[PDB]
Amino acid sequence: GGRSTGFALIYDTLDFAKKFEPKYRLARHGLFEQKKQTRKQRKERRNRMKKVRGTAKAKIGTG
Amino acid sequence: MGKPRGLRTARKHVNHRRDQRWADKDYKKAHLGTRWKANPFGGASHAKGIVLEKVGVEAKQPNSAIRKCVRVQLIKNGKKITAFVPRDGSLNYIEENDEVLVAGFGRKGHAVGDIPGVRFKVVKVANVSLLALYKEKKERPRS
Amino acid sequence: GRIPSVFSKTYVTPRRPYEKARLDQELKIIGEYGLRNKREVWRVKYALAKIRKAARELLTLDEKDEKRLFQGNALLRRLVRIGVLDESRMKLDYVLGLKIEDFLERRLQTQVFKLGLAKSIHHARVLIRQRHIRVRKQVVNIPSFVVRLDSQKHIDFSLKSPFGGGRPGRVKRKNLKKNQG
Amino acid sequence: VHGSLARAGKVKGQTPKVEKQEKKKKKTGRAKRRIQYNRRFVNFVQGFGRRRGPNANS
RNA sequence: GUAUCUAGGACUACCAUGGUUGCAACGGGUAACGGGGAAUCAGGGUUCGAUUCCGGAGAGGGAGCCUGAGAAACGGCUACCACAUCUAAGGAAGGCAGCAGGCGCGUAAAUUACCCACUCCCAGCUCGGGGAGGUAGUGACGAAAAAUAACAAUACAGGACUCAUAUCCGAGGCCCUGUAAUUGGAAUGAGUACACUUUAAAUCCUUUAACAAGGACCAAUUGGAGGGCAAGUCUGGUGCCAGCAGCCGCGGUAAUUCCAGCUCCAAUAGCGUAUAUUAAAGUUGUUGCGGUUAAAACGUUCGUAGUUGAACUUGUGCUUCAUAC
Repeated sequence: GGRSTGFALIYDTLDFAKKFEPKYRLARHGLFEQKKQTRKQRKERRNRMKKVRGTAKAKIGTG
Repeated sequence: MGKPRGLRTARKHVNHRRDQRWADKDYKKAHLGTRWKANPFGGASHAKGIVLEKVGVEAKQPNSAIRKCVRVQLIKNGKKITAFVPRDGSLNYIEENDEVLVAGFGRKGHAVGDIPGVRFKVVKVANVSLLALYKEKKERPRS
Repeated sequence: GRIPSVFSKTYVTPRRPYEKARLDQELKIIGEYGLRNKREVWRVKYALAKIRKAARELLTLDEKDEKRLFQGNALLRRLVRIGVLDESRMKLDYVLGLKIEDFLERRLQTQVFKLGLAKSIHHARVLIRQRHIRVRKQVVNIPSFVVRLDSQKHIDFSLKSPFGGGRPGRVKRKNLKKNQG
Repeated sequence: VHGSLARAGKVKGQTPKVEKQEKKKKKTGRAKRRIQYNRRFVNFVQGFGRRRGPNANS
């Protein structure tokens, strides 16, 4: 103990900080956590999107 | 005496050595490469095999004993091996016609001791590591 | 990769493994410096050779040569900062008179014992494991720290260490509880 | 010849098999190198034995 | 001349008879992707390079071709061959040498996990996409660092030591040294877990409150003890048997090698075994071998290739200064 280096990013205002704001890195003090996926099943719904044309409203029954 | 000692004879000096490393008895397993021809496994290190018999190879003179070897047919190529099982007992660990990992015998192609012309050595029979069987440090596969 | 774990293999095993006088010398080092395994001594002995094979090569350059100085004295910058060579014998010829023990006498396992912090030729050697040694801000777990000569005076103790007096047991303080409770 | 292998493992069958059971689990690396000093220096002050061997029993 | 993006026998037409090689053409072999580089010694070297970077090829086989700026593309199509699938029998469709997997083969190679946060790529694009890339689980290929005690009187003897007395001898012995399942003093982190931090998120390390050693415990092994070659003429067993053993050799009924037990040695979170390779090897030798007799000078001479070829053709003087003294 007695030495613990780190980074600090003092913006000007929060809404101007609300432009740059790496969100996944903001997410520790993120009040803004949305849209869980989780990236393994989103492919499987995307591949089934390719086999229906025009409407794409039949994959409610595929999970 | 001898060498082409000029300064423009590096053609003779390399064509001579090229033609006279064939008489380096041990650099004729770089050149003629009989490994895939005369070795019982095709140049590998170990070999899995399947025991065929229990050959009591008698000892060569002037030592009398009976070495208790084992005649393996492999599975790699269908060559034949007379391998060897060391450290008294452990023919009782053979359970015949069950598979064997034979190995090289440490004189790089020759028989070693009083064994006549037998060039191999069992290191694992039924996957249980024979050096861990004289202590019976692991359990023998019996059923 | 890529560059996977780039080698620098130390640990030079000797040529003939049981030369009797080579074996009767190693324990004339282990009593002197409380070292664990023998290839520790081959670790430091290998360090001398890369010095010497650099050192003896420069003496084949015809002074004045550019290589013999900016690589020459720059070796000697290190060999005095490590606290091994003096200032009078600074020159490239004298660097070849370095025995193995002179590098070992800047080990932390002797620099805490040649200082009065240790009072034993092995209590030094395990004190560095249990973290009660500070070098100017930093506690050091590894006894092969080898000390530069500039940082000689700052070998002292940790403040969170029970010497000198922070949470002094603390297992003994629980042993100061188990007796009364 | 291959006259018999029926005596394979014979002398192991003629072994009395006494045991170990003890002997004081020994110091490892650094402390093992500590313990190899008394067995040299003072015992054995290199006294005159008239051409003998040091790790002897008798 | 034609074709091509373009040169060009690239191809057609006529015409010329040329090209190539003992300085190794041509054919054959390859357990041949080429290089960066890797291994190993003092040098000189041998050996290796499927493998992260560069260049090249290939997507079961050969062939073909569309779109395009760019593909003779295969996570494009078209045949055929092989292999194979769903078929209601009419037809339809296959390509993991991408990732993670499964079968095989073999001595021989990880989890059908997470994420685009990094590096960068891509589109219409600041945002989308990206099992590239990154994280993680597996992981003694490997490389580094380093835990197995530390300290204390008695202790039990060696030793100096003061001294009696001396080929003896003891005591004041003691810095010491060990033995002490004697005694302790116990010093700490593997554990240990709040909470932190790290992170896309999570874990690992580092910090960390609490928790953590009298060994029986938090308990190192692996090989050996004839020589080579470090270390028992220790005890018991076995008696040319079982075995050991790289080599030389032990066992043939007192085994310094066998089976053990006690002991002991070498390295040590490492060690043995195999094949391979390198050094040892001045046993491939240009540096550097040898040829009377140990292996080795053609039966003789001639002789192209090749290798190797004597001498001679601007050299110190003379004067000065810079310049050592």
